[PDB]
Amino acid sequence: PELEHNLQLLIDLTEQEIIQNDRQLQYE
Amino acid sequence: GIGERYKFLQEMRGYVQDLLECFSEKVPLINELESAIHQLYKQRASRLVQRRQDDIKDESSEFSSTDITNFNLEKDRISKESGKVFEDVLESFYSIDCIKSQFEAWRSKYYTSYKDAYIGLCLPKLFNPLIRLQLLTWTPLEAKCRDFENMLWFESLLFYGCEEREQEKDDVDVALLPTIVEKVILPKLTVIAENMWDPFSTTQTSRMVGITLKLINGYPSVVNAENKNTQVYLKALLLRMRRTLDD
Repeated sequence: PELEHNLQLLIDLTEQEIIQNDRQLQYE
Repeated sequence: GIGERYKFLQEMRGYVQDLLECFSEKVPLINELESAIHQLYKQRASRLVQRRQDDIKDESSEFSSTDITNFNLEKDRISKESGKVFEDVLESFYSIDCIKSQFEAWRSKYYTSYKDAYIGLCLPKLFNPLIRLQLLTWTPLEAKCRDFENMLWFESLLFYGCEEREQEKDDVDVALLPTIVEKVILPKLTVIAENMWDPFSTTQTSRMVGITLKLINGYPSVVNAENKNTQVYLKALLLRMRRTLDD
């Protein structure tokens, strides 16, 4: 049961983190 | 590497989606299968403690197998049934070496991301159905049971995280071995000792002292006398004898 929300969260986190990495790249 | 990971994670979600849809039926069955062998052992324990005490009373006053074979056939049935409730699941969801290879490659690509996000802590939860399934009927004291070294979970992980670098207290792989052995194996060993061990067998008693020390000697950092779970395990062993006198 826990695996459903937890693994899918990483997918949504990666899409967000790509925007965050780009923001961090742009800032640096 | 996140872009390749994103592709991999989306593939993983579908892969796990079939597993969890299957698991919606099988997770209740894990509790049922575990109860089934424990009740069967309880049937074995209730019958054998009652009859053998009468036999031992006669034998002790002097100095002062049929059920076991029947039990083994049904124990093997439940053992095979447990492996057949998970035979309709792909090998990649239960081969521990396949699972380990994915997470080692994950760390090898994203060491910082694996350590900081504690991704290694997902392994005991994924192995939680698997370790419970493998240790379901296991009791290393019996004449036909495998040793703990002859299982996937122990051999694959025995040197996992035992790197040549100084062991940091927060290194996720260095902390993996204490977490699985203390929090998963020892409560399971407590349940095994309390519900499955038959203390009257002298041969099992000889194996008991040996196997307990073997775990302590193989993991002195984890399975030491100060460890609360090891203490709980040692305390349970004595309490099982007490209950064996009560029944």
